[PDB]
Amino acid sequence: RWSRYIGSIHTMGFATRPTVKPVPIGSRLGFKKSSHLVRLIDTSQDRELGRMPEDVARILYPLLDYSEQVSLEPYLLINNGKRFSVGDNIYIRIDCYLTSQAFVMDTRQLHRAGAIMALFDAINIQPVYALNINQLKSFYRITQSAASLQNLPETTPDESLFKLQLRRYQKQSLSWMLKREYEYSHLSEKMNPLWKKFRWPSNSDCFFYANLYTGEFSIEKPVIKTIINGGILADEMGLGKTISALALICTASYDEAHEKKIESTDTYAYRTTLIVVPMSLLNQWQSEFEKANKDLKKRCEIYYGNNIKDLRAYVLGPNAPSVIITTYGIIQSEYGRTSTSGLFNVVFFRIILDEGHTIRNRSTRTSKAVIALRSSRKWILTGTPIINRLDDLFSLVQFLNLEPWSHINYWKRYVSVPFEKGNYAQAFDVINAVLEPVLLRRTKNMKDVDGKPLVSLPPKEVIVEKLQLSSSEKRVYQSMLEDAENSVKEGLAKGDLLKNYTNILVHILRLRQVCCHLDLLKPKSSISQDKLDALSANFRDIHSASEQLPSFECAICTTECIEPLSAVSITECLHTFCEPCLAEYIEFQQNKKLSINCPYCRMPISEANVLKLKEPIDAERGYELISFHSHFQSTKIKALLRHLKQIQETSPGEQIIVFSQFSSFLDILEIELRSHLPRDQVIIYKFDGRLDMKERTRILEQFHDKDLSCIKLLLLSLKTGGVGLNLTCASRAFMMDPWWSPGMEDQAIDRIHRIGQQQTVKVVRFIIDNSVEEKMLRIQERKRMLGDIVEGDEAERRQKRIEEIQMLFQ
Ligand SMILES: [Zn+2]
Ligand SMILES: [Zn+2]
Repeated sequence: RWSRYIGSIHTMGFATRPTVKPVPIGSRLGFKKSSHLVRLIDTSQDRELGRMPEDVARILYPLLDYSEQVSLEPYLLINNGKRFSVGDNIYIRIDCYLTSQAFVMDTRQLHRAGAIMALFDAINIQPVYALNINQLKSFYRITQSAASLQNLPETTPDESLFKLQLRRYQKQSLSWMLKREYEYSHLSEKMNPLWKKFRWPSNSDCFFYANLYTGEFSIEKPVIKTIINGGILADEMGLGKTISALALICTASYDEAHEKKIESTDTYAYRTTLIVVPMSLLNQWQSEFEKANKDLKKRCEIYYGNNIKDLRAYVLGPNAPSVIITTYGIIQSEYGRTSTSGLFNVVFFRIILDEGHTIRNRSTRTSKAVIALRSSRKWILTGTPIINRLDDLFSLVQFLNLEPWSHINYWKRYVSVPFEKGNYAQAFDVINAVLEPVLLRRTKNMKDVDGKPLVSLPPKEVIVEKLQLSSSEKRVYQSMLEDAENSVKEGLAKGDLLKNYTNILVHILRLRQVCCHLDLLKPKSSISQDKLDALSANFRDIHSASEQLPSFECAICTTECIEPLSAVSITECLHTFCEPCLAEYIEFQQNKKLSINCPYCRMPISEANVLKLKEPIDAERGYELISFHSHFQSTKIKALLRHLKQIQETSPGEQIIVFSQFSSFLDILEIELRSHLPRDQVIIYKFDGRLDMKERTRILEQFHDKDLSCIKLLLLSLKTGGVGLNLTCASRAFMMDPWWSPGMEDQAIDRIHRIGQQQTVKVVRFIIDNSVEEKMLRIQERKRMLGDIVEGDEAERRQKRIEEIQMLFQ
């Protein structure tokens, strides 16, 4: 037991009891505990004296609970000589002491730190020295503004296990990841801002250290910090985000400190690294591993669809794999049904969360599932740790289990509340203090030591993606090609090919339209994917699981149980029928031209809106409603959706432009894209052109509006280009069709990129293989050699036309 003075507080007190006897000057008064009311009591008379004001009772009342910790010794000050009448002022000099019981249930611990922190403020002792896009960029401007992060050592793995060449920055991130996991064996060679340093008074060592966030005190300077294996690797996409992480697993693939521990002589998978990855990147991580791993001894395997029967025994067995990749939807699925096969009865050696910002909503089952995973070392690969809210970082901290910020009460007290009340400058300093030793963020805009940017960003990158038509599209393209080949034989047999020059371009145009979509020549459903998910949810809620088997009544034949389940025909209004019974009704109602109504509720059920169950039934999700009649999508629209369904998880907030010369094609695109994509994650904008000037600028207004919770699409005509339209905010473009002149397509692409931007424009050109579109590219390559400009209007003009007509069929 020791004691030491720390400070004094002067305060007037209102008298409570009318003491008549004179009160000594240096009276050793005391504080008794019981809007708040604290009591004054003379130590020798054992009688109450007065009450303290509200602004002082709030400081003293919670400090009395920690008498062993903080002792308050009040002394009397002024001796007017008169008895304390009802209301006379009592002048006190409160002396404060910090006992060794303070020096070295979250609400119990926070109430103590808050009470002591309030005392230090009154003592006045100081140490020795939803989000908007504008508020979010101010956050990055600090958390990415580390003090010269360009001097991190470059660690190189031996090229017997890693067959890729790491960049300058990729070699640095590998060394930092090895340092975060305390893997010194693969490194050459080679405080706590939250803990501040106070000073001792000298009126009644010369320093002492304290952390007023947790209320902890220490004699010496405690440098103990960061008892965490791993961290968060934030980076702009393309800084070797995934490639660097694979370099870590190939460098250290198992717990080396544990193999010797068990060989010296269980639910520890001391050799397996779990990589939770979105399904859109499920096979890419498998591919990126094989493309990078050279050591055949360590193998990776995808865990999807319950392919591995017993995962618990397999991952701690004699030949467990070094990497296991699985979907968040697998973690979320097995977490709900209490699946005890694996993933929750083993402590994996390492866990890596690619695009880990998908657990930002801590209240969803997917987030609760990821935090429930046990591992020795944890990692978070995320290009955007914050999406739309500040507490999105909390789940990233709660996953890493960073004490005491993993506790929600510490976060809401020191981060959420000070931010939500305008004092954002402090909450940013608390966040930046706990994530500084854990997170490492770099930028393609950052410059190196030599004087070059980390990544040379070209203005654009155009890529031609060749597609092959469907089985039905080739027959239409062939039928239109046969008639196109005949109109050439007609004019050529008449002595002059150009006698059908207008008639041939019509057949060529119809060939161009077939490649885009077949509906551009002259039973389509009217239910989007968002509605099918809503109808499936309503359907599973109606026919809920119980003791007995599922039964489905037919509203026509009154059959209590329809068999088989594939013969179940479900209307737009979620009413069950026998598939033959419903078809007989529609055929009878169509042969007499009577409008179709539901035989159960008499509602306008459209024939294309008839639904059926998915065959087979996923036991983890239940019944799924798909269109009874099969829907068709053009090969290019099928390819575009395949790109967009990946950029959705590849990069949030990305604005994309879709080009097409056919105005009707853009109309079909909007209908198909909005139908097959979720509305809360993909926003589609179209440029009709005929709309008023204010609405067209209002569309571009909402399009430029950056939003990391969705991706935005702009469907404008290639014909008009983007003349007078600001398109700088776009990072990706899609050329759904080529044109005769290359200048019109190049000009539209060049209206996107502006020098001084942090992202290159990625362009993809969908060209149907061995089609007229592939021929039109060779025409553009001719116009890039000499131009649309031509000499001669007599013979040279006619001769030039003969070449292009032939090139389309060569
Ligand atoms: Zn029936
Ligand atoms: Zn009905």
